[PDB]
Amino acid sequence: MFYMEFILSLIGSLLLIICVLVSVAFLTLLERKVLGYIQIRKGPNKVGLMGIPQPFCDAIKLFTKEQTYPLLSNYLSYYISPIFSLFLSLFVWMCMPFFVKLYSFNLGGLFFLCCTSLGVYTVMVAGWSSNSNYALLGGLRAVAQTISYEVSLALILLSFIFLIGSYNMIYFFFYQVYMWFLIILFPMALVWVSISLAETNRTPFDFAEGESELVSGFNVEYSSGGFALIFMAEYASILFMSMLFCVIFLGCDVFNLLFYMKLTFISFVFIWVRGTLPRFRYDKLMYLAWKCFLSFSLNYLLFFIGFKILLFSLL
Amino acid sequence: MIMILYWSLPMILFILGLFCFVSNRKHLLSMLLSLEFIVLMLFFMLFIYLNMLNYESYFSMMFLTFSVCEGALGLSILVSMIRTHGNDYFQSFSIM
Amino acid sequence: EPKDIVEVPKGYVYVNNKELSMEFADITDRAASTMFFGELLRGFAVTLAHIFKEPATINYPF
Amino acid sequence: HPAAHGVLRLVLELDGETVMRADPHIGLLHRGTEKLIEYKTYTQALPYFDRLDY
Amino acid sequence: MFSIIFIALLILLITTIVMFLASILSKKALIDREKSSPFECGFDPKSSSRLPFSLRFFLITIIFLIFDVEIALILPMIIIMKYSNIMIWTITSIIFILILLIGLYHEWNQGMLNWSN
Amino acid sequence: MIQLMLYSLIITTSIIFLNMIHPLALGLTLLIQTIFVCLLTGLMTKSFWYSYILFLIFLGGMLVLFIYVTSLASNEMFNLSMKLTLFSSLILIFMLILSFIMDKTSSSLFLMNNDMQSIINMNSYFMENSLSLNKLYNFPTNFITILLMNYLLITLIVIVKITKLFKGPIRMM
Amino acid sequence: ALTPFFWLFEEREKMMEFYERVSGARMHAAYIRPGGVSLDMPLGLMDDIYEFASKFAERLDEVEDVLTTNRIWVQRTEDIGIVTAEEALNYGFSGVMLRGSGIKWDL
Amino acid sequence: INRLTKLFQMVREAGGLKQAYLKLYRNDDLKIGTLVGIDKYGNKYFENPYYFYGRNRWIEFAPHVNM
Amino acid sequence: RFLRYYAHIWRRQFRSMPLWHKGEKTVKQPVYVSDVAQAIINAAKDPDSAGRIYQAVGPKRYQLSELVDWFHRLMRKDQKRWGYMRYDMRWDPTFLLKAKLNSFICPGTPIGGLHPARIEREAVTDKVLTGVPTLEDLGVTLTTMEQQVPWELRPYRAALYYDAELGEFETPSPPKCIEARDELRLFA
Amino acid sequence: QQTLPVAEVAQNLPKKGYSPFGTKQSSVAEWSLARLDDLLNWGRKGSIWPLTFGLACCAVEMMHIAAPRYDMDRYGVVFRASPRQADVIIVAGTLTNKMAPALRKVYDQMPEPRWVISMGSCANGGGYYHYSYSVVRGCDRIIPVDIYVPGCPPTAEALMYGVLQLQKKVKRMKTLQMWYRK
Ligand SMILES: COC1=C(OC)C(=O)C(C/C=C(\C)CC/C=C(\C)CC/C=C(\C)CC/C=C(\C)CC/C=C(\C)CC/C=C(/C)CC/C=C(\C)CC/C=C(\C)CCC=C(C)C)=C(C)C1=O
Ligand code: SF4
Repeated sequence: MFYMEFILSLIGSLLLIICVLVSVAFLTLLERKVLGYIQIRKGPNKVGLMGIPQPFCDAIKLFTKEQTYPLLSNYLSYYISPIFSLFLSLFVWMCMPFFVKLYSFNLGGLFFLCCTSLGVYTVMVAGWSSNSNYALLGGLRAVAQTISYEVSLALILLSFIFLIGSYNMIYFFFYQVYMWFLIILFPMALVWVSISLAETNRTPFDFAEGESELVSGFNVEYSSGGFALIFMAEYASILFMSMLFCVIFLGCDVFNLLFYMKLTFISFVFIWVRGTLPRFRYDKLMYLAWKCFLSFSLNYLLFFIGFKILLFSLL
Repeated sequence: MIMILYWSLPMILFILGLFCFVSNRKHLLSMLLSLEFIVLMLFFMLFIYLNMLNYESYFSMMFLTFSVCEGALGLSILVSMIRTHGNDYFQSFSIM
Repeated sequence: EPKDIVEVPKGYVYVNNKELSMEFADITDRAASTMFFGELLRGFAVTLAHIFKEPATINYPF
Repeated sequence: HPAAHGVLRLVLELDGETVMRADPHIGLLHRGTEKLIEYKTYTQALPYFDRLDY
Repeated sequence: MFSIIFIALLILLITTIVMFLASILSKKALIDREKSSPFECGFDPKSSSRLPFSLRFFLITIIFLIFDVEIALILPMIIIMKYSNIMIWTITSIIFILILLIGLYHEWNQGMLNWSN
Repeated sequence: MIQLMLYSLIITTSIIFLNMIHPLALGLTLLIQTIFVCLLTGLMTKSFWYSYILFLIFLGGMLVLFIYVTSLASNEMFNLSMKLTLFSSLILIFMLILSFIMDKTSSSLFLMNNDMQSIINMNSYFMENSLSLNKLYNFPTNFITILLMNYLLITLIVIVKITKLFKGPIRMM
Repeated sequence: ALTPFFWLFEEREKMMEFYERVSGARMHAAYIRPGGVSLDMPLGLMDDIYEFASKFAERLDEVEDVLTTNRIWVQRTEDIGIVTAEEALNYGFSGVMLRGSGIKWDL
Repeated sequence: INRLTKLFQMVREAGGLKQAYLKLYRNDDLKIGTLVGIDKYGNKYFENPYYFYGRNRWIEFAPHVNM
Repeated sequence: RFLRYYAHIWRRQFRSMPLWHKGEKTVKQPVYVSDVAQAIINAAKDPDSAGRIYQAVGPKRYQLSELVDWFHRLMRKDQKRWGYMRYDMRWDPTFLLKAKLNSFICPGTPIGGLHPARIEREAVTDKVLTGVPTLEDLGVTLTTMEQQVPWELRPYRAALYYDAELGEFETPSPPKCIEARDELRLFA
Repeated sequence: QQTLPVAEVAQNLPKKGYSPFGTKQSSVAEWSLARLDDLLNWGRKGSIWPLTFGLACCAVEMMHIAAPRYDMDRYGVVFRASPRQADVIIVAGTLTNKMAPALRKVYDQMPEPRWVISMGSCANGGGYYHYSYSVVRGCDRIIPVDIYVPGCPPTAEALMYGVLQLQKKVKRMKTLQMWYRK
């Protein structure tokens, strides 16, 4: 009865947690193979059998390796920031729509907006806590990212929301039963991927890491334990944001198998782009968000305010 | 009393907000930090009263809009502070 | 084709010499790519194409 | 730093991210090549030039 | 909510256990005065990271606070479209988005969106 | 029940907040409290719509002041206060003890949750936030929203004029 | 950008077989000498030099497609590091730095 | 489209899935080639022009080594 | 395991320092390790030094209370701000439990060098015999603690993230050695 | 030099087995540690992360090991920038005096267990500039070295062979099995 109900909710979260945690390990392998094939390389192929156990073969090393205690760092902050980076990455999954109920989440769309914003503090605190010049530049390079994508992100979500009528993610299924919103929203799909990259701090928007501009960005002063969680928390973001693209533009048939064939493909796209584009320039992004994306997104609210109004009169 | 069982806690929190807004901290930002602390508590009470009404919580948005502007304006004045004094310390201002 | 800003002598090649046309037929063509990620599109076709090649790796030491 | 090619030491004067002054500290790869050449026959000195502009 | 809080705590405990395993599973060696020194490309650092870091997007930084608080007023739109008067809802919404665009284009034309130079 | 424990934590975090000196210590204290107040407000309401909004609004303000803290008050100090840790921990457990032995039907707030409403209330069967946010965009209160718009846009003109971007960056000279 | 590094260093690997095949070292051939080169080319090298050259145009086109017209690539390079012609001469500049700014000079 | 027919063949000279797996586990690849010769120490040398130049000639190490 | 055994987190109790008798009945003659190593080698180069006993002690004698105060001044861990304070180890039994627990739990090596065997080393006062040769007989020139310790504890300093201006931390006062006569009175 | 076994003699030798400790442990506790010691070594062996030092003209041949022809990444070797996450350092080039304090520090910042590879003659023994007035005569003067890869520059395969030697050296560590005896 009701007492039993919440037990199942625990199982689902734990089941979803271990499954996501496992997948991000295998995603990292997939990233190396695919990125190893776009480049004419072969990719990890020796370890174990045909390279499949590679990511596990790395999780051993990052945990048998010593913690680093930076001399000039506020140790408690430096030590805790990895936890909340991983926690916020996993926690945002509880809003992922299931028809076999996991959590109701009316206003689920907002819950996305709150959680994704939090992911910046963990980078921000980690960089400042490390107390290294590069780490601080990485942190403040990450914050400036939020100032850019944050506002445009909400508006673009609002456009999708107008189509469905509510902030509950479940309704995306019903409206994408005949077709896919990709057709109606092609430029937004293309724009949305672009902002999605900023969310997860990937090439061409890789500024928090800032590899080859900063030595390793805000991660420059992390090691075995802390660095691992920072890494996993990174790829959990990709996996979710890839899924959130599949529920919005690609049917949202969560109970069908193909939905998971789609989910991996969008994950491939994220790796695919990393092997194509050079990194933007730190300012060109912020100009891009405010000069083009923000103006672009507002323009279609009118287009969808008119379209919904026009459609309302007929129906 | 009703006011003690339901409205005491937010008020006690509010006055603690003010006592932050007046205590002696070197940096002007310490005032801004405590500024939106108080606003957070004002929202809490205002949200108690608005919910005594069945459907009037929409006014929360009205309050939040003025909350950010005073913070946003409060932050602008700090910027103008820097580019005349060079620093925001309270003890750097002429005591008058 | 647009013209060259600087006339070219013999035995020399210029890299950025052609000017930009201002005919609507061309501005729209530039605009369309600038507006639908057209330049990046062919960049993505090329990289994906390399998935379908034999990688040049050697199975050292065998 | 990876972009420095393991030799360069730019002592930048950063006003935020913008650079106001750059001091290219050089000599991290000074191997007194031109003094060794003074001790070597012409043929023995030919390999030294493979190393310059490697 | 109360379900979510419980799982929020349960996850936080789980992730916390992960480093508490890492901190013990980690190889332990004597810490050196140089091992814990900061990383700044192998040369000692001139400047603490806690010096004042100049800012150039300060103006955008403030504008970001504003533009969000208008996101609080567009989000409710959808929820109240079936229930509101269409003229009032239509008129007000438009003159909400035109006001935003006009504000943006005004500053863009004034060059405030550009960074300090 | 957790409402009382939320009362204890918001009190506890407020006591320490009075004693913070380092700006980031203030910020961390404030950020933690913004979570609780956001959580607490949704308990006594028909929906958490406003907690989402409030949380989102303040997080915008949280980032910006770090950017200025990291530029103005970058070099400052912390001091663990054994008086403070004991005092908060002492009262915190003390307060938590009461919440277990409290007549927590009496401590619950009389504000009507969505379930607290009757079954006959026909207006409670619509969308979660339809009616409440409704007259924000209907005659005559809509003009208030319009008034904000100018107020916000006119604000946007105030910051650029106070700021005077062209006369340089900001440094803690 | 990463792929151009690998798409080109694959051709670079083929090219340093010709160094290895005439001199015996993939790098630092020590082949050119004051009296002329130190050995004749191996029999049949020139056929393989042709074979590499015949295919090298395609390799450079693919990198060009991904880089030259890329919108991001232009922004990361355009108007960054301008060298006016009169500045360059005074500086002892040479090579592409000299011809980058329009001077028609090639030793 | 028809690599399976090659794949089944690789198994047959391998000696069934059991010996095929150990081959894959050891050499990290399954390749068809003609035994050119056998050295004094048991290493078997294969060749197949089908593959491109670098991978054209390969060696099987003696079984007793095993890693 | 001497300048770290007193700077470690385990040795403290949240800011404190349980010392036997507050360390005021313990007198020590610590010697810099390099001087000891020099003694070993010098004894190796010489055959005259064979078959004899040598005592390797520093140049000065300090009360254990006096030393630990000086470290925490060097480490910027002064009582005024940091909150350092000295128990008497006999008063608190919690500390002895920590060692007993610490020894048992750790399989490889005690953490913070803390274990009951190490405690007894601290309590016992150095007893340099008269008439046994010292390293000065071997030609070693002993380094004083004031020369070396202030550089040993630089990486253990508290609030090391500060970037202090010059003069914002005042140079600590040196420790006061214990005169030979004073040791008679100190021990009654 | 110990020559390899003849085929007929080798035709009798038993299969080597994976672990270099064999399965001949007397007790359960020893045997479990031995197997558990393999698990560590299998981990560290698999993913060896160089630091991207790249000092001098060995550095170029340290790029071609990552090039598609040889593909260091096939072996789990992944280049990294920060010395904190880096596990191995490949000192490839001429370590001059001006650099020497910088290498020492960068090596120190690397967390244990850290292995060093010396590439080319320059980093091995000073190489072609052995007698120069501003060259450290081999990096082993400054940091411990675990593998020496000769060459000038070492061929790409030569370095690959060096890396595999480091995997085998890692594979046979006795970090746990020696704790038991300790
Ligand atoms: C040379 O030029 C070049 C450069 O210039 C320098 C480059 O920078 C680069 C840069 C390359 C990149 C940026 C590539 C992307 C790679 C990175 C950013 C980092 C490298 C690391 C990886 C790819 C590995 C990915 C994985 C991780 C880092 C760890 C993540 C955490 C994981 C996998 C753990 C998951 C958790 C789980 C519970 C999974 C299931 C269980 C386990 C792991 C348990 C394991 C074992 C046990 C518990 C033992 C139990 C035993 C018993 C009971 C007996 C290249 C390619 C280059 O060519
Ligand atoms: S060893 Fe040879 S190839 Fe390597 S850096 Fe020195 S001169 Fe160059």
